[PDB]
Amino acid sequence: LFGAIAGFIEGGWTGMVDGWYGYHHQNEQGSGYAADQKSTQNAINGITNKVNSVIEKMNTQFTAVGKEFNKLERRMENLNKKVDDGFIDIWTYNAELLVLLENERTLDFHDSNVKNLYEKVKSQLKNNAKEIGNGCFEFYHKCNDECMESVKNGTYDYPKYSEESKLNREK
Amino acid sequence: KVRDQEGRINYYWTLLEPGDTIIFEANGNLIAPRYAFALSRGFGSGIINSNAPMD
Repeated sequence: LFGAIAGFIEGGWTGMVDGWYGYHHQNEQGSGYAADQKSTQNAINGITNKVNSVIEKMNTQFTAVGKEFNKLERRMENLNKKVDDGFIDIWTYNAELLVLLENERTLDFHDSNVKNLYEKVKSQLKNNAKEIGNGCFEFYHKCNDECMESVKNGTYDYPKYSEESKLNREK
Repeated sequence: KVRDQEGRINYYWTLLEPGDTIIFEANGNLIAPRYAFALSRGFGSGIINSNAPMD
């Protein structure tokens, strides 16, 4: 676990409907909910390949399990029963454990993606913004929709607002 | 008396290989073959005991 989901970020947003991970901004123009398309798309590709790897790795040949034996062949019937029960037990154990462990792999993957998004935004903003907990940043400068979109796609231009942020911070 | 009968007919079968001969000799008590079957083996399969419509 990485501490983002059910961690320093408490709960999810029912408002964000276009993706798994994303931002919620609040400016003078208004607030919103935008999903991070790059991280969400990477997660979608990974989860799709995991599901496909689980499904398509099972290949079988045409077989018929059922067999019939007479009364004088009971060692036959018992051996057939043994092979059938053994295969069923092995497959049941394997399937249950595989699902159990892959659920933890998927949830950890989502937690890591959220934390990585948080760290990316933090490294972009540097000291131009303050961390106020809950995965939430407060800007020392004045941002419009261009600034918010710039933070979102990954082209923030810290030097543009460095001076104003310094003036507002040291006050 | 199974099926209002007390004498019994015991049934036997064999698989004549391609290019092989079968000889029946009998001075009594033979239910002789009339119709035989030409077979080619297929994929291993089985018999399903069920009461379900066929589609």
